[PDB]
Amino acid sequence: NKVRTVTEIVNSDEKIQKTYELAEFDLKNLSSLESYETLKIKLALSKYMAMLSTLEMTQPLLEIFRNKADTRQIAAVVFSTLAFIHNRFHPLVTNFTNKMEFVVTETNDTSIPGEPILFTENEGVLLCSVDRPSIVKMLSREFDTEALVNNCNVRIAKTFGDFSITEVEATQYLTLLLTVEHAYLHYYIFKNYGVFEYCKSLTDHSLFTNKLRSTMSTKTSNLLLSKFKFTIEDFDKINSNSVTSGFNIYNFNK
Amino acid sequence: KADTRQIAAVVFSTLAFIHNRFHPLVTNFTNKMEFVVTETNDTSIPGEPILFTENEGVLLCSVDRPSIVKML
Amino acid sequence: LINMRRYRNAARKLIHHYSLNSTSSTEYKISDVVMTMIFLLRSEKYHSLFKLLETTFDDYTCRPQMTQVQTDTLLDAVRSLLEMTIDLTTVDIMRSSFARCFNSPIMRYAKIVLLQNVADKRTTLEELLIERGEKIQMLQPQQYINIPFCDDAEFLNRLLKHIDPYPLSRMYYNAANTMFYTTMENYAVSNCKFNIEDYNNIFKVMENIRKH
Amino acid sequence: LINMRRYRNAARKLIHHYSLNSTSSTEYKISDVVMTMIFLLRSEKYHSLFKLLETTFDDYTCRPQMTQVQTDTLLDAVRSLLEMTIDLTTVDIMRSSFARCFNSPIMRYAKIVLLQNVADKRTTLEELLIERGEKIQMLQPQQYINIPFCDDAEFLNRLLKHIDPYPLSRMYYNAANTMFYTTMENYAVSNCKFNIEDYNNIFKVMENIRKH
Amino acid sequence: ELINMRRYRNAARKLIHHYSLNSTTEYKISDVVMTMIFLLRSEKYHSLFKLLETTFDDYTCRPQMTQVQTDTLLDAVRSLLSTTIDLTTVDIMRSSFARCFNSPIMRYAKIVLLQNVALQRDKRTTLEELLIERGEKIQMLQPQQYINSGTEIPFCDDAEFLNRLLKHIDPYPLSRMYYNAANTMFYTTMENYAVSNCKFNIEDYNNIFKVMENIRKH
Amino acid sequence: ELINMRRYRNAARKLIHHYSLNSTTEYKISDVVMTMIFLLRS
Repeated sequence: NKVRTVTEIVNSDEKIQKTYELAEFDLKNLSSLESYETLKIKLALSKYMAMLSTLEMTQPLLEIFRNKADTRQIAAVVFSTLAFIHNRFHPLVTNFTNKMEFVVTETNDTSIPGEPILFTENEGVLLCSVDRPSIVKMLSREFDTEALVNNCNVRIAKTFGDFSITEVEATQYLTLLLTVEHAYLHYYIFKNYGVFEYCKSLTDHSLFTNKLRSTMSTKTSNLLLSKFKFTIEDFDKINSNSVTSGFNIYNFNK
Repeated sequence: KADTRQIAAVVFSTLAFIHNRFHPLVTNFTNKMEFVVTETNDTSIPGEPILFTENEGVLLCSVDRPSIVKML
Repeated sequence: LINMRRYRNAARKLIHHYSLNSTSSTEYKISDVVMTMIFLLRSEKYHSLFKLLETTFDDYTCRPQMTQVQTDTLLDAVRSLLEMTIDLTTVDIMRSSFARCFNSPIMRYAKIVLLQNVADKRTTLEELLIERGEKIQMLQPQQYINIPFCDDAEFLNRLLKHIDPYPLSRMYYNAANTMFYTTMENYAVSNCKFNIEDYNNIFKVMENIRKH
Repeated sequence: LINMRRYRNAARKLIHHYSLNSTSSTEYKISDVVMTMIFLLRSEKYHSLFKLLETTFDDYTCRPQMTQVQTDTLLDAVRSLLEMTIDLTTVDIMRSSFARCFNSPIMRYAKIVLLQNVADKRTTLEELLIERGEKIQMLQPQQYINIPFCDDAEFLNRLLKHIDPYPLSRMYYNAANTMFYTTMENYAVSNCKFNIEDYNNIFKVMENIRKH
Repeated sequence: ELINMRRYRNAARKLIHHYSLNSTTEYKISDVVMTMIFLLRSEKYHSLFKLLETTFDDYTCRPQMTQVQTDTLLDAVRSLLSTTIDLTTVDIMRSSFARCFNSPIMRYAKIVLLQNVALQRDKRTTLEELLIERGEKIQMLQPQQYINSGTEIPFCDDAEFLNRLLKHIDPYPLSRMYYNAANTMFYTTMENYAVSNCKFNIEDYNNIFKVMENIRKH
Repeated sequence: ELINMRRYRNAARKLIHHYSLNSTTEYKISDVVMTMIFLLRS
């Protein structure tokens, strides 16, 4: 549907006319609905769960990662998550990198503090590192499942008028999805800008904004971690140890 | 407590009187409505002794009898 | 006479937070510390834990010597208290947390801290990167890989129905806090400086990514 | 030696106000509190009430344990003192009122307060709305309804003659204060926050309604 | 032995002397735990321990203490400190301990979630309800004071500048300028209405600009 | 026993010492009731 507007000045009978197409306003309104974005995120998570299900991966993720002996399931789960994220970024390639190897880490002695899934080149083939105890500690941590994070009127008006997926399981799925999303961002910088840039990014995540917004911000969908604005409680007080009398002329990351 | 008909009639008559005061053309209030009398705090509204609700079929009016008794 | 149940519940919650085994963010007061210490003292099979946490009053008095059977028994005691894995590093986290809580002065507003003083080799992120990268290259790969993305409308509808009552914001909060706590514990255990500038810049990157 | 009659009258008036059983607004002084407490002590059959109100001096000392016969006897004593229904919640109102009066400091101007600290579940208006609405929908309706407005001039004249000597302002004051006190007591008993913004906005709505 | 009795005892003496009398140095949480442990462990201080423990929450009480009980509490507390005291000292110390036990303790940092975009709910809202809600939201904001240099209305009577601006904007049609201004106003209004999930009343927006005919007719 | 005699007594001592001599800290209404009860009972 189209809406027409007419402007008339008091010096003549001239009328200048413009046509507005309502679809743009409808799209903005739909993008402003909380239920719409919630449905988008939940549909992405549901597609992830369905993708795991068709790969027999019905067992809870914590149970999958708790099995030390069976490495094939862990490798398949991580590879499938990487492929799902890759398809989300590029909705044209259904198969991930056709050949890559997996190594599972069970020791702190060879563990990376903060990047549980890491990628490296052995001069012959891609290799992916999986820190199994880190993922186990992530998924096994007790979750806050009774607290409320900030409509009562619609509830009042209403009052006057089969796979068993618990909340813990869904939170575990989302946790693994976000972790593999971080790993995939690192891997994307790797594959597209070299090992040097990948190891530069491992120590400074601020290069993501420059090496993603050039291509991803205008071609792919929205990232899962962008659904909410995350901040550290009392960040300024803790950061007060490292304060600079700064002069920022290349503040490329607000 | 036993005779609910008198309470229902009194509340209905008062509502009809007020309605006629607002609209001096309709002498009969809503032709069909039901009454439920409340005798418990457990199901009492703090500050609205007379409340109205729709049971999807007919108007229903709630009367907090102990609240009105305490008032009078 | 004291109420064993209330003190046990307060101890359970405070230890859950102070062990980084839970993301439940409940404002803890001095009363909870008093209750947890009193319960630890009173219960016979938590005497080892009570002495362990009481030694933290003075920074110069360090952990009591325990033979392997004693450490195993204390681990079982902690597991029973939490009814949940739990190992020595959890006990180290608890010791550091309670030491910092005890040595902290009485104050009107909750003090926000980060995990520190757990597990000689004070390193940074890059040296760890090099060392653990070499160690990982040593490790032999286990599985060699040489994809269905079904859009079954009814199946996704049922999945959405199951997921619909879940408060997405709570799930995101749980996942993000879990990742943050795991990263912080790995940093502290590895004796590597945790640069919260980088971690916050991750979120800043996401925020800058969205608006373009 | 004290005058039993004067002390009894002062006690009667002060308890009438402090039980919210009367709208009589008379400026009460410390002397009335002294008289009511002395009379409560001296009279043998008001000893239970005197001890009950005296326990309110310290906030940590709560209500004495009374068996059912004792509670019934105290209820009869309160009824006799007021010669008036009266039940346990009236005693709770009296206890809270006297506790707040006693713990208040000596001051030159009367302190205006609202009823609080009577009757675990700290709720608000909307949750109560939902819960009591469901509970009311549970209750079966009693009477089903499926209108004479006579203007008999002589009858209305006689009614006006009977009503004419009544000071309309006093009637309005009594009705409004009665509604306010019933609403406040229902809020406090239900452990729901009484939002006097809304109650005052009711009067503001009436005032704005009139001038249009 | 699990309790170092004497060091606990002196810690409790110091803390209770500070709270009871010196209501005006500083102490750590460890000393508070120490004092409570001493009060519990010492047999004759059980009444005081319970009295102070009643300050943990607002749903705990104490049975009315008889005379001999209050004298026992008093000389026990005096043994804690020779200075003469009474029940008022007990009350003030209890209030100080109540303030202390409600003091929050250290907590680890947590990731706090902030709403990215003020996403509206499914049900459409009218202009009036939106105005009420947004006015309530604005009420919570902190206003800023603006102080003008003087009261006089700003103006300019420089002829040369006025005819010069007029000449510069002379080749600029009024029709196009007014059309652009009105259309950008309308587009911004409609965009705000769509984002706010609010119903747009076309008749009201049309009524906005009827002063044209009001001027022309009268 | 209905009256805690000694606590009442010290309250009355404090209140009367305050009013009689220190005409210039602060006391609650409860202390006034306490003093009158002590004066009557003694």
